[PDB]
Amino acid sequence: SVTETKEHIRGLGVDADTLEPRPSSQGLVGQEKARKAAAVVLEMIKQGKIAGRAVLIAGPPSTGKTAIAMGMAQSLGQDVPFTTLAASEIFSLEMSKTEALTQAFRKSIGVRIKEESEIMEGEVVEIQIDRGKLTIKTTDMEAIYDMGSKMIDAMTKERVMAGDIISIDKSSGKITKLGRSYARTKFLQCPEGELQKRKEVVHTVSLHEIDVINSRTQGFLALFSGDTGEIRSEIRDQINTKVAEWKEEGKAEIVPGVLFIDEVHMLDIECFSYINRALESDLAPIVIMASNRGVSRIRGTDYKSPHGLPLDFLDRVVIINTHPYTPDELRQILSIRAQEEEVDLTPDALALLTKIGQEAGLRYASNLITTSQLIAAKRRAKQVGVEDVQRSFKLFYDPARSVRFVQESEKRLIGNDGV
Amino acid sequence: SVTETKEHIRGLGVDADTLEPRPSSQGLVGQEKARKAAAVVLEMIKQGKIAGRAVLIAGPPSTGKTAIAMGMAQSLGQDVPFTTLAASEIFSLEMSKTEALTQAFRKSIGVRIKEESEIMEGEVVEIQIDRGKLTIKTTDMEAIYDMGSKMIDAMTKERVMAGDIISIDKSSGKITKLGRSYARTKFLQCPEGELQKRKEVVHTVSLHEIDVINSRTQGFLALFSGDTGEIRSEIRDQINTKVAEWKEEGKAEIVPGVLFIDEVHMLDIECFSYINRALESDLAPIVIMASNRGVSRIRGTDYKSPHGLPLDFLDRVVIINTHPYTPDELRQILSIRAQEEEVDLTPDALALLTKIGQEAGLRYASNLITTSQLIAAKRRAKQVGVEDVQRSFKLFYDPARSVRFVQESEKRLIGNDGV
Amino acid sequence: QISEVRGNTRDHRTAAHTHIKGLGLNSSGIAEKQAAGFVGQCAAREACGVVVDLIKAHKMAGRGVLLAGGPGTGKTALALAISQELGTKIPFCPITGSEIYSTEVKKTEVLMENFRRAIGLRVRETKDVYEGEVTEMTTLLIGLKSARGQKKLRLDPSIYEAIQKERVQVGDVIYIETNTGRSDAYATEFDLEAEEYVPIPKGEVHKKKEIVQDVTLHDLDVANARPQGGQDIISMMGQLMKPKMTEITDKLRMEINKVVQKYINQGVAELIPGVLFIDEAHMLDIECFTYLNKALESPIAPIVVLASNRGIATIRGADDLKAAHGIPPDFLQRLLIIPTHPYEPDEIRRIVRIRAQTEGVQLTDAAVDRVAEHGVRISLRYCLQLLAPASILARVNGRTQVDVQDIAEAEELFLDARRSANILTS
Amino acid sequence: QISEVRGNTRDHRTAAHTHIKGLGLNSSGIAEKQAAGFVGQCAAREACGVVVDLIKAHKMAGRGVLLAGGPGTGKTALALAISQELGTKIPFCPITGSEIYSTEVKKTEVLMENFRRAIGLRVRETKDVYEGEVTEMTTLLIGLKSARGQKKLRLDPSIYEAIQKERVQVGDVIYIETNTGRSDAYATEFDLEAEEYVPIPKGEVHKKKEIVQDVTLHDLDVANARPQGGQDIISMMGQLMKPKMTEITDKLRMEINKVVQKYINQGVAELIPGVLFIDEAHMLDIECFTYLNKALESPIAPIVVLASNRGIATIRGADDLKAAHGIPPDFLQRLLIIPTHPYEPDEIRRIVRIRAQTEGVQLTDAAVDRVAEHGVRISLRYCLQLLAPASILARVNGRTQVDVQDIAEAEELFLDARRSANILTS
Amino acid sequence: RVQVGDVIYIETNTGRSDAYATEFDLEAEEYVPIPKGEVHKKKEIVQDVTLHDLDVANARPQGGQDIISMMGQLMKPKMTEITDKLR
Ligand SMILES: Nc1ncnc2c1ncn2[C@@H]1O[C@H](COP(=O)(O)OP(=O)(O)O)[C@@H](O)[C@H]1O
Ligand SMILES: Nc1ncnc2c1ncn2[C@@H]1O[C@H](COP(=O)(O)OP(=O)(O)O)[C@@H](O)[C@H]1O
Repeated sequence: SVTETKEHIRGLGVDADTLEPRPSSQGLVGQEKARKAAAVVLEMIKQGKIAGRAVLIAGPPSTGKTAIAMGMAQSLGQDVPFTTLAASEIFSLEMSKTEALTQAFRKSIGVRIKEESEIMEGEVVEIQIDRGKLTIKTTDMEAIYDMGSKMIDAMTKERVMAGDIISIDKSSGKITKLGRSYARTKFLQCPEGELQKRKEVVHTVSLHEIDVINSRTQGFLALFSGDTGEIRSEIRDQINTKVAEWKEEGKAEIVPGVLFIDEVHMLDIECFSYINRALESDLAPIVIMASNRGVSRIRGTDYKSPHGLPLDFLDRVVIINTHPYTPDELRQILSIRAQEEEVDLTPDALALLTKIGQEAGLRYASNLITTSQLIAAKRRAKQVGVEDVQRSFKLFYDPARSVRFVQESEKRLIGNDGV
Repeated sequence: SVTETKEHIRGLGVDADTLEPRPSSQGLVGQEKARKAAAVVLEMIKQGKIAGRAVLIAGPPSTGKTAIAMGMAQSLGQDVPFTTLAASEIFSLEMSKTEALTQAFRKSIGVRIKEESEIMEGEVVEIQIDRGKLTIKTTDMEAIYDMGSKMIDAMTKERVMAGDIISIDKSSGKITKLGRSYARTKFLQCPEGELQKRKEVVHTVSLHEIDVINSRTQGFLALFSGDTGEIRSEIRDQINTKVAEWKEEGKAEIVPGVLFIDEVHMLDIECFSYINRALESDLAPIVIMASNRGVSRIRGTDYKSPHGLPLDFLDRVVIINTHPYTPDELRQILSIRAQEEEVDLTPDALALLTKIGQEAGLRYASNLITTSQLIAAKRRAKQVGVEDVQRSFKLFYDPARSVRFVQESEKRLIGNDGV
Repeated sequence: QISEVRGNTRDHRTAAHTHIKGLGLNSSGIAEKQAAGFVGQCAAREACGVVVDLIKAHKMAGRGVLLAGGPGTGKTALALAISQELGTKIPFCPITGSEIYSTEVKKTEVLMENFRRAIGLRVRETKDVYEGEVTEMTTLLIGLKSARGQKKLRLDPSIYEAIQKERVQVGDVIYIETNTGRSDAYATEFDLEAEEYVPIPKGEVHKKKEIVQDVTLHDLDVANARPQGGQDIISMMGQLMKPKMTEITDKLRMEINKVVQKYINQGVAELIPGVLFIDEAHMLDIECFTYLNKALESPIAPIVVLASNRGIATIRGADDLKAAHGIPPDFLQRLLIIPTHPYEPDEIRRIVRIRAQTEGVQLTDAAVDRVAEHGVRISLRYCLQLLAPASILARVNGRTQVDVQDIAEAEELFLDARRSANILTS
Repeated sequence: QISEVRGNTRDHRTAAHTHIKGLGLNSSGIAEKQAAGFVGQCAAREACGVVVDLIKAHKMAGRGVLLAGGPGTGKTALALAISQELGTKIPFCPITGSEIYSTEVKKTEVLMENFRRAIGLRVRETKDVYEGEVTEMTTLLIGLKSARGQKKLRLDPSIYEAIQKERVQVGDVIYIETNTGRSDAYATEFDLEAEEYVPIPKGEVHKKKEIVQDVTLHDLDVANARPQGGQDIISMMGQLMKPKMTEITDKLRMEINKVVQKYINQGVAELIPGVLFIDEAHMLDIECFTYLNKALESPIAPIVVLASNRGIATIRGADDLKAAHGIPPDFLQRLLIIPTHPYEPDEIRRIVRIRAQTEGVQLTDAAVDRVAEHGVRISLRYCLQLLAPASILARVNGRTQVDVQDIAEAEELFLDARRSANILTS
Repeated sequence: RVQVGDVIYIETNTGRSDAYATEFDLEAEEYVPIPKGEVHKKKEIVQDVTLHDLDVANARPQGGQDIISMMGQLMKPKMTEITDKLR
């Protein structure tokens, strides 16, 4: 079929009228300065003289800068393209730098049209797991449907389960939770009549998805074959002219999304030239970049600057900054990611993970959640305790301990320093 | 049509029999050692065992070494090819290193033949300027002729004006001042009969000009189109065989000219290989090189030598040296370049330009002449005074003051040194 | 190829200089402080005046300008003022040397594109043509028809003998050049094509129209990069459409030049060279400066203004050879170097007021002082950016007029480059 | 392809060694000072003698020579003397390692060209042929005619049966190999072509000519690089004609070798390997020495003499690995290293006298002393150059005999490399 | 395309000159000879011919003689010189 531009966080967590950030509702956690700074940038974008500027989010690793970008993406609205790209992924054998950058940008520009489709609406009954099958009914009929990996993902993302009244677009596979029939959020009543109805609906698809749709479908096991992932220019030219025609006609509307480039210090002068040329088109999305470096080398030259951006670029970008989470914030984040992975922690366990999160970082602390879950399971323990978080901490090292441990083979002292 | 090999200085300014240089007649100014050294080299070339050697002219910037090369070129005679090439111009996207070097050398090798042509001879009446139209007459008729950029150049170069008896080759556009009808140098009488006569004349054209003539004429705005400037080998082969045939027949005679390569320290090992291979042909011109460096790196290798020439090359070259002009010489040079740009200076003004020329160099001092001229004009001043040379000195900086000024943003002391 | 064309200029680049309307100089070439949008910097302005005068006097023989100074100075603004002083609708193409570093285009291929953006074409031709289907052919009276309207003409013998040349009879569709074909109506359903049938000129019998248009060589290029049957996708979604820009070809450019020279020959159009401004000039390499050297020689080329805020830098394309501003000697020789000074706090406060009244955001006198202190601390660039956010933070709690509290929070929400790094370093 | 060919040697390179006529050694292989053009340096000369003897004895199994010493030494001169001692008309190809660095040719493509310059071909065949139109065919008497001249021959039965093989009758144009066709006259205007008609041998009825010629493999290459209908442009204007030299092709070289082997098989020609001398050997890279290693193995290859005035240098093509003279170990192993010494003032004065009497410029005994002191101060190279200018400065005020005043002004008009730099540095 | 001095034609009722050519030009060339040897040409064309006279006249290329009217039938069996396109 196709795929709509819905590919967790609902917003910036900010007062609609004050732009003052409530700490955790949307929910982002902490980073109130950076989130209010984001709200201002958005208000600057929504209408004003921002005029084709990138956004730089600088801060330590495992801050909330990646999440803020999505928080910025949602504030613009659902069905508004949000694509994330690690700057290093631009360098591969699958495709050239120019190609990868084009796909990334075209993934962030959505084409919106009104067309009829077969949408489903009913109350969920059952959902299954494998190494699925959705049972849905109305007041008139019940049905069982089969589905694959891509399908099961979007549903678990939209947080769906038995008792939820949902809406499935058979043409794009877009799931939408309308409400609930009973408790186990909006209390709606079960849909009446036909389970499947043909309705006129708005479809928003990226320029890249359209390119993919009109290309020879990628073969099974594409990754491990030598097959490249570039898109034929003749196909793009075909898609560009038709999208330009639809815009002139009125059939289509262009919806600029958000392109978030992480570890942007990996880009070279040539990459920044492209990003500069792209931002000069009206169709251009909001380019948001994130760096973990204080000062870095400008790749492509022998010049160093803050975050490793060309001095020209830095004069154009809007810089937002993030900071280390407070222990309370870490404790709140890890507790959230624990229930999302379905892990029952002990108050002590969470406390140790928080202390671990301080010492080694949020991502590392997060990794230890699932390993601890399995250790508790091997134990048959009723709940994930501190005894398990400690044992996983001794089994799986973080980067700092790892490099120290490997350096331990060639050591420098017993009574004093030696070399 | 075509263009003859006349593309300011009439000689070395040297005693014809002593080789002792009169200071300024030809006129070059000063550099008497270097000019006498040049005269010896020429006498060595004219007949003897010089045997395919390049000439290196080393000395500080804005000396007379560029002018001496032309002074050497004229001593060989008019209609003897003289081409000047900045070593860095060899590096471009328009053409390869080998191509640029071939054109440069072929620009310095002239093909001389006797053929009939339509030459004009008459007394000039008027000359005009635009953003021209030559009126010429004889004792039998008068005529008005239109002309373009290339034409107006050659005339102003030959120093022509109303009252001059001149000669214009309608086939090559070669202007020749025969004399004068009245005062405003040889006092000749006005030409009689037909204004245009068909005569047998010697035409000397470079191998490159012939190549250009037999190629598709360069399109208008050629520079700003992507058009390359190389010459098709099939065209060269055509020109080479015919020139070889004309030489065998006796129709043509090869006239080796002078190739002057400035800032020769920009050439790499590969460039010096070419220049070495070219000098091994009988048709090879006199290669004259000029460097501003004491010691430089041999580009293409990790070896350093005087002027940046391969140690092999240095053992073959004849080295002439120039020195800083004396204040009197600077004063004489700047006064000459002032009347040539049509600037009326005050004795004080010239004095300050000379002091400026000492401090910042001859080229910089020269630049300040025209800027001062315009400042005096804005003032409506009758003559260019010191008040104008001073104001242009404060407005337009030289390189030394410029780098110091830009360094001024990050300064190193107020009470003492800081860093 | 088409004569009338649209032009999409990159106005993002001169958006921070919308107040600069000129250099603001006296009749005697002396700078007036706080005139034409400028504030102080009188020396650089007066210097530009000499440059503008040298250009108009054609005394600028194969030379260029170099603006040396720090970031906060008025380097780009000065260049813009130069193009303005050089006349009306003069092309201005500002770039940075870092732009020419492209993945799928050579460094000079990029420079050449920009040269075309800085070369304008003033077209001031008036075309008067009486067209339509012929109705009479008789002291020579010829008639013409249009959709709604009919004119009977009075011709001289000279035109009816030039009409004897062109295939013309009654009633066909014809064109008339005042200064210098089967009609659609007679077509039968049985003809189809190939056909000789064309529509009658609708809906005027005359056409004394005046053609007034100014465009750059690049506007012509892009206009003819689309075929009949497609839209202007290049200026709609330029870089995003595909990796490599194959639409603008060499053959296409030389066809433009071939056409451009034709309009000039007919005294219809004059091509007016503008101003090509290149920031971060030290980013160019030797091959780039070799191209620029050739440009400086051409009579029909834009004035080349360079800028740099580096005193000494390695000449790119050379073996660690350092020179003034990163410019090679062979090229630096041809430049009039104009130095730009930093600004006094009172000069900075004035500039901020000018910018704010242009945005235009209203702010207190205390706010202006706070914004200018960042113009001293950091560049004039950074502090000027603080206006937008503070205005938003005001309006949100507005209190529409901006205060010090607003600039205070804005300076904490949006750090400058140097701060952001040194804070992250810790 | 043609047998007889012209050879244009690069005599610019051995112009400074026109006095070197040999090594000047005794019958016992001991060097005589100031003999054969040489002066002192007896050790290197005697060493070369052993090399020349090892070569003639074929004991030089896959080995080469390396001349180690300073600039002023007799390195290039020694190599030239080696080729001379190796026999008559022995090929000598001197080059510098810096030459192989070409823009449009690979480093070894250049070496290979020079190997061909150092491989000679001695052709000593005597061809005797009786040609012309046949007139008689009868103890076998056959007649022949020429432009002016007629011969009646006396043939044996063995040739008239070999003549029975070739298409031969009276009267046709025929060729006769002593040791081992319609005549032009019968052509009618009505025939045209294709034709079988050829001219009668003008203007001799016989041809017992002796072919005596010595040429290098490169002389053959260039000779056949021109087609019938063109001139010898390659040796007229070699490098100047065009950037890339496409005339000499692989197929052309192997056709030469195919022909060269044929002449050898017929005992007509012997190919004589000469001397390939390469200065600045440290300029070669690993890929160059790999080629030279293969060369040293071949029996039909020129003796490879290398020279270097560097004690230790980085092996090019290796990761900053330094070795003796810049030569790799795998190759240095195959070299007999001969060291060249600097010269005493009296040795230098003698050399200058020899050179001056060769130029030949006459100069005083005081002049010789002044020129030799620059042979000590600077190289023997620089001071020897001072002769020409001084001779000119003399002759101009001549006073044709050169004096000290002349060398005095010449040394001030023409500085050496080191002086010119250090003076400019200031 | 007209300027001084080029070779031009004038129709009363209704180009580089050969002189300026240089030996270095060759071709392709824009050079043509000057009209020899009259500066005017008010000539009267008076001729009567059949359609067949035109046919045969153009049956020969520049570089050949009038062989058709010299030895019509004898030159060859089939007369392929006069073609439909030519008529
Ligand atoms: N003298 C001045 N008068 C008014 N505005 C100025 C002046 N100098 C700089 N500006 C403004 O301050 C900002 C500095 O930018 P710009 O001149 O482009 O700096 P750069 O030196 O980096 O090119 C711009 O908004 C510019 O319009
Ligand atoms: N022993 C010698 N006897 C005579 N002439 C010599 C002697 N040694 C060197 N020369 C001459 O001195 C000059 C030095 O050049 P050359 O031998 O080629 O030096 P290099 O060591 O650099 O190869 C040449 O003119 C050479 O003929």
